[PDB]
Amino acid sequence: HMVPISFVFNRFPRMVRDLAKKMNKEVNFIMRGEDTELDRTFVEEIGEPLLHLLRNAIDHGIEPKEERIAKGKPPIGTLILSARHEGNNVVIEVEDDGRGIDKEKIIRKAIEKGLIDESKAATLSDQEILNFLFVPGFSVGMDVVKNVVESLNGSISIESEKDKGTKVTIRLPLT
Amino acid sequence: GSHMVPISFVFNRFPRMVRDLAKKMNKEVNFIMRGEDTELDRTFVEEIGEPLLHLLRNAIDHGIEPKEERIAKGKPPIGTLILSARHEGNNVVIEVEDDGRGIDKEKIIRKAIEKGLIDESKAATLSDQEILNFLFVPGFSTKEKVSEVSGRGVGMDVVKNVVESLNGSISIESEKDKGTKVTIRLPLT
Ligand SMILES: Nc1ncnc2c1ncn2[C@@H]1O[C@H](COP(=O)(O)OP(=O)(O)CP(=O)(O)O)[C@@H](O)[C@H]1O
Ligand SMILES: Nc1ncnc2c1ncn2[C@@H]1O[C@H](COP(=O)(O)OP(=O)(O)O)[C@@H](O)[C@H]1O
Ligand SMILES: [Mg+2]
Repeated sequence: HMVPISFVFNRFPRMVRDLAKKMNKEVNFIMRGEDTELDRTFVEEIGEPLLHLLRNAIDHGIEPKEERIAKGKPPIGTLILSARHEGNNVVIEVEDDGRGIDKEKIIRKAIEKGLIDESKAATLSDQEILNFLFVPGFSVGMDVVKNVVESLNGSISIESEKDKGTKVTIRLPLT
Repeated sequence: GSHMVPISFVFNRFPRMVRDLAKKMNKEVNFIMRGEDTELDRTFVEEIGEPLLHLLRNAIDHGIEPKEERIAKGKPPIGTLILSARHEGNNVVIEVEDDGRGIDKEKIIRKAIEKGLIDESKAATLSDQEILNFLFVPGFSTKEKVSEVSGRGVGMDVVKNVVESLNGSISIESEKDKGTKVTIRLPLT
């Protein structure tokens, strides 16, 4: 019993538009693969997680116009929400060309939270740093996003580089 | 003085060792060492030798395929094994890379399912890193149980634990039939 992911994606253009206006951000929102089908029981559950990722992109990712110009970047930020099938799973991606997740900030927070000390933090790989955002209570919150995705028997990944932006990938079972 | 030494202090004995293991395992290997002058804490150098040997043996044994197998695959008859060290920020990064058969990801997934760590639906959504990370989970692999029969730690256990005792980190990257790359990051200190 599947339905097009458009049942999830449809309310986003409006919400992204309002969030950007409200945060004085200029964002061009692009949705791809809205016809991609997924279990209808996933529809309600996955909406909240995706909205949070979109909000993070507009809030923490896309920089104010003045800052983007200072970086030699396109004046308007780009936010892409896509869906597609990859074998036996539905792949959903949220990608922005914003400032990227501040990895030093994450390390500092992890240390203060008592999750690691200075010594071990110094050698963490970029991916190991980003994964701290998945720890329950670290942060709503990427930790809750990961938990909900997991409750759907899915998986989540994060990719982010300074000034390039951030891409969050969610994989849900194709059942 | 400074308690620092070029990593060559340990790298130096590998060329001959690799040459030997290569023939003892009946294989032809193109062994490349890079950045042997990279300096790091002497304690790290004295401790990292065991782990590196474990990774090199893994590459020659489980990775690089016999001449006959590589030709059948469409790869050069001789495999390549690269051991390098370099400075990166305030860390020293050591890599062991081969162009062998690669980690059997489907085998890991099937084992994870058999052990009940995940079901078929979840297995289908796992990312490459999540799959490979199972190699660092204690009590996972069956061979781990094999090596432990002799009262000794298995390769991944020894490598991971020795590295962590130095406050270092370790990651594994691998693609189907395209090889394996193990990266170790150690502090400068
Ligand atoms: N470079 C590489 N290429 C392909 N497979 C590799 C590899 N390094 C490790 N592996 C695989 O991962 C599994 C475990 O390696 P690990 O070093 O823990 O155990 P081991 O089976 O080699 C026995 P021991 O380490 O005690 O000799 C291996 O058995 C092999 O299948
Ligand atoms: N798209 C993004 N671009 C830049 N930074 C991000 C992005 N998404 C998340 N972050 C960073 O990761 C940290 C956590 O995100 P999250 O767990 O969602 O928490 P929150 O909105 O409550 O701070 C954030 O505090 C922010 O610094
Ligand atoms: Mg081994």
